[PDB]
Amino acid sequence: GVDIRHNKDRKVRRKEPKSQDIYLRLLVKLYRFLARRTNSTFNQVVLKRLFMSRTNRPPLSLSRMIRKMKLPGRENKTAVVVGTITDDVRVQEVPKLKVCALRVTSRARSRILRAGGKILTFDQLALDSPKGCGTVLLSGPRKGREVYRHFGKAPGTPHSHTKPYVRSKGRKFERARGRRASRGYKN
Amino acid sequence: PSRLRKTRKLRGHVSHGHGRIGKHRKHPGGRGNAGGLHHHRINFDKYHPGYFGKVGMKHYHLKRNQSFCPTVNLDKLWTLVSEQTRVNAAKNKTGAAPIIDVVRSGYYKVLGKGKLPKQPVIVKAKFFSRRAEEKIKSVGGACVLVA
Amino acid sequence: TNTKGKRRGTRYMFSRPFRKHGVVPLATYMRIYKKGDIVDIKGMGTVQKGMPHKCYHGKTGRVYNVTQHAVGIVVNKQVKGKILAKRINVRIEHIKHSKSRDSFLKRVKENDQKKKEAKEKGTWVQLKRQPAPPREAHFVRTNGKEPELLEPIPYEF
Amino acid sequence: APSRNGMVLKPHFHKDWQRRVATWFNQPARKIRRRKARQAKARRIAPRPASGPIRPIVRCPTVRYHTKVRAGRGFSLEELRVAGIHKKVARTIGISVDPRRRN
RNA sequence: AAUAGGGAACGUGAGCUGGGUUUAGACCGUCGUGAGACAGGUUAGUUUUACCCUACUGAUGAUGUGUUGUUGCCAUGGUA
RNA sequence: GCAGAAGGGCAAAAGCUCGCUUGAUCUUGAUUUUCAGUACGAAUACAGACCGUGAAAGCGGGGCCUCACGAUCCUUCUGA
RNA sequence: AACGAGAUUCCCACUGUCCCUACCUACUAUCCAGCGAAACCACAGCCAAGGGAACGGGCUUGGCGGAAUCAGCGGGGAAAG
RNA sequence: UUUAAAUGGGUAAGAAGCCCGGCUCGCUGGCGUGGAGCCGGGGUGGAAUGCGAGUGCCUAGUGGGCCACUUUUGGUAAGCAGAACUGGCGCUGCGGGAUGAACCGAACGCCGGGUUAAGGCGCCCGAUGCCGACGCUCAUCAGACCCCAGAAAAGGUGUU
RNA sequence: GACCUGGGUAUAGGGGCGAAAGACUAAUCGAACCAUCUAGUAGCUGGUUCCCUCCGAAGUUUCCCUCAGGAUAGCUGGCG
RNA sequence: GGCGACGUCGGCUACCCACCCGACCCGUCUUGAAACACGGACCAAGGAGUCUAACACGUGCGCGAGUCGGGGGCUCGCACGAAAGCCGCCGUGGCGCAAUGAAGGUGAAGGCCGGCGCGCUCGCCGGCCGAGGUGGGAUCCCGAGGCCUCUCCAGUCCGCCGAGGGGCACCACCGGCCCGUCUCGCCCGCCGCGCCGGGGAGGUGGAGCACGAGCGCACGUGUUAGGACCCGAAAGAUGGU
Ligand SMILES: O=C(c1ccc(-n2nnc3cccnc32)cc1)N(c1ncccc1Cl)[C@@H]1CCCNC1
Ligand SMILES: [Mg+2]
Ligand SMILES: [Mg+2]
Ligand SMILES: [Mg+2]
Ligand SMILES: [Mg+2]
Ligand SMILES: [Mg+2]
Repeated sequence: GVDIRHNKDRKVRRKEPKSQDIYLRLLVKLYRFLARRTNSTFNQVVLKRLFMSRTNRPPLSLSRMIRKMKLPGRENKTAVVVGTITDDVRVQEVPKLKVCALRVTSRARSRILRAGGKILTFDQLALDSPKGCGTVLLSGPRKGREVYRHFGKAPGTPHSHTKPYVRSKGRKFERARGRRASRGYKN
Repeated sequence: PSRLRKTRKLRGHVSHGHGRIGKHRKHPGGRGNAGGLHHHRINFDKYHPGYFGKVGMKHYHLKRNQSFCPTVNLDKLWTLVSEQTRVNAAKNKTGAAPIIDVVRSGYYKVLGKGKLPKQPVIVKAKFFSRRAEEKIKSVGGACVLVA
Repeated sequence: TNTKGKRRGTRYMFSRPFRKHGVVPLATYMRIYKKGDIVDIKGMGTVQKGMPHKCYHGKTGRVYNVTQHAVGIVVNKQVKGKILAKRINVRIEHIKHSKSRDSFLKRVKENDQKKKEAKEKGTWVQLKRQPAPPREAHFVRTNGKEPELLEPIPYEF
Repeated sequence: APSRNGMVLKPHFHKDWQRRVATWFNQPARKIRRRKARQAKARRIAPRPASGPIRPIVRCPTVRYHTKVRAGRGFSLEELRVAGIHKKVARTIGISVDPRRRN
């Protein structure tokens, strides 16, 4: 015997996607080639984001993308996102930025290609910049889901803010004791 | 898929995934929401605070058509018309503002939401908020009310 | 079973020690507690108005809040399998300044300035402290005399 | 019976519901039974129009729907009175009549 | 001569017996509004099976002696 | 001695006598104790009113401290 | 009083209840010819002591241990129901 | 209870730290006072040892426990009832304790060679079949190895 | 002889009938039998079907007409 | 390097037999079972975590501020076709895109610049814009200097680069906005001057906002309701013999 450990020796990350999409399976073969061979840390983040789930690749709208490319320095770079590009209705005009994503939606690649920008995939990204030089790899708001407002301490602990699972919103649905100091108590 | 599930993998093992001691029977805690104040109390607070009691006024026979008003706030307001309108609106002839009526788009009240663009409008809604109509009166627009 | 009362097991520890009873010394109140002052808690027994509990007596926290007659202190409490940053209002008689960082505050003051003495003089003073090393090969001297022969005494009751 | 953070639920299965069960297995069979009841009703009648008489312009009630226009029941004798056709002549002209309707 | 003291599932119910306690009937006393209660008294009340294995008791026999008979010897066990 | 069970505390006092008083009022949160780190109860430090006392600093939002109490549903009264 | 297949105590007569058992008969049992079940059954079936779920057939250390059976037997199998 | 340990409990052992310059405040108020906050600038090697951490969701089983050091409560005591700390058994085989849940070593993939731990080495039964050392002891009930499984007061001109 | 019996007849289930024992009512009676509601309920017993690999417990907290059971926290695994 | 022919050579299994060592009978509840605890004579076949609804989270797919025909409708009379295909002035509707209050109801954009009213603890006009600020922050950008067969002159490249910069998601913090209530307050408005509307500043309550992530389908785990993993009462009711 050697020690008394309560094993965590099997790390619990993803070494491949659980998808059987044969076009993502060739991006994996392309980028895990480029991960272990080009000696860059851009291509290791992009390789591990392709392994991620549909939840861990949240969508990215058009006005977080052009808002994080109005910044100083970003004037000629490419916005790489491992995940889909949607478009805000909120935004009015679009600049001529150059994007690179898995799966741009149809109205998003019409308003990008009206302004004169260019849409890319991860095949012609590697032919353009193998090291990933001059790239702003952007992410989506992964705690933007409806699921995270149900996550927290407990909905009936002090201050809590935790949104109980009620089946329907309204009066006479979880609003009486524990929620006002008259009827019982208040957390 | 009966193939892909836990009971094929758990066949051969005696208590079938439920324990020698606890020995899963039928209904050890009661059926349904039994004992919600008594022995399941700590579950019903800490996860459903508010579950017991009267809280308001009773309204017999409500009709979900009298209270019907959908809302659009001002960012979703220029998508009610074409994009061919607003590009035609601002190209320097006169103060010709387009209509945007939310009632033939299925909305009744116009709420406020920042970044209404620099063009003037005339917006025909049934109701307005005061934040909404003073964004409109600050882009040179007008606020006409309809029944 | 065990009477979960406030001020329960303090027959001795919420008492004035011995022959230090009576009314309190007044420099207890002329102490200056700012935010981030590290203070420790020793609840007295004469003032009843703000004694903390029997769980903080002998512990040490840090001032986050100052009011007219009391001080908010954020302490750590060992509850069963986790420790909890807890914040208690304690009146000013029950605390004092912790001198536990005051022997650190000298050797940041006379360490920063002795660092810049090696920049004007040119050396490698090695200002980090070391533990007690094993003893140096010294040299003892039995000059004149000869060592004393001692032997174990017999047993008598 | 309840557990961690979940939904408090009321399944209405406290009543003997397996006798009163309704399966829609005859539902393709009844879609081709009422197509054949439309086809053998179209060819049976005439060159008279299929799907019956002319319905009026009618506006819906109740604030939520009062901005739309719906097909109605008949033609509200006053409208038959102004147009000049008789109330008992009209339903063999192909015109639906609802006498209880108000203008 | 002496009427010492104890054990073996308080030895021993497919060995017996059933007097006692200890089902159902019943009487009396006390207690209870009552139904009923009482190591309180009394009376009447089904005691099943061995043909199995071992132990034991007897009854043949088995191994070896080439076969079989006769006359014996004593290891061991019991023991008055 | 401090109402009382104990322990802690207390001397131009927290005791004893006297003089005025109602802060034992109105209101929002935070915190501690029990603890799941939920509730009631008890408690602490404030903050905002309106007050009392004192020459004033101050002290006071019940009892020198540790105990002395109670959800939903329903009833009842009060409030704009 | 009379009456109890009622409960009890003593007495006379009477007797195998007993001292204390013995013998005889019939029917079985027993053996043979024919005919033939069931209960029960983890595997099985020699002990002592030890330890052990504190009372073993098996385990531990000892004693030891020859086929196959018959008539009985009621110690045990904490026997069966 | 004046005094008062050993073991123990908290905190601290730097960059979120230190110093300087200025400015906001309706707080505080003899005062360019006090205190908070904000901005900007200057100097990183600050006990020993070991180590990759941080974070969220979903979640089964469990909710009869038992034993031994040491510490202790009730009891005459108990293989008794009830706590504290740690380790075990339960969930765990193996070597030794003849035997065994918990003792002593030691924890386990399937083998070959080497070495050991606890424990042993007359013969069962591997190993003293050493020319082992020094004494003590005779029993007509000798003695013989943690837990552990048998004995006290008293007594002996028995021997040392 | 308040005698014994045949056949006919009447009484039917919370009812019958009883010189009374909770007796009898089709081998069933301190509430028959038959079919159904009904696969009635069970915090309680017994059972719960292939292999290998990897990780690996708990018998404690608080509340409950709670003490053979649950809810809760802890311990666990899987996904990241 | 060497040895051996028609009975020998090699080989092992669900073959048998022997020996030495080890080894109590399984399942089962239990702190503890070889138990003097219970079930099991033997063999064969049957035999126990299902399905529907709801919800939760994880994962896979399609579209994406939207998504979804499930209910209808259309298409010669076609086995397979109870399929598939299409509609879109069939999207009604569902869920999502907005919250809050018992309700009447109300309902989420700020900062700077330049000036002015007692620049009065308050504010006003116009422009510029536009989801604020702090501390961390993968990646990326810049980068003095550094690295090559003779020296001064020039080119691409690559590796090393102290330092500096813009900072993703996310965490902590500060500010802001919307609704309910509280306190303190002054001002403005007119399909009509009121027991009228609107505004302010501070504090608290909310399942909010702060450049959207949802919907549909499928699978897995979990919980529940149903006979609900299988078997099991003593009962209760209705109708009859
Ligand atoms: O016949 C029997 C009889 C005897 C034993 C059983 N048993 N016992 N355990 C048994 C296990 C399985 C089967 N039967 C079993 C059954 C009945 N009688 C009897 N004896 C005593 C009490 C009760 C009765 Cl009824 C009659 C009564 C009249 C006089 N003659 C005897
Ligand atoms: Mg269970
Ligand atoms: Mg399970
Ligand atoms: Mg030890
Ligand atoms: Mg067993
Ligand atoms: Mg009934």
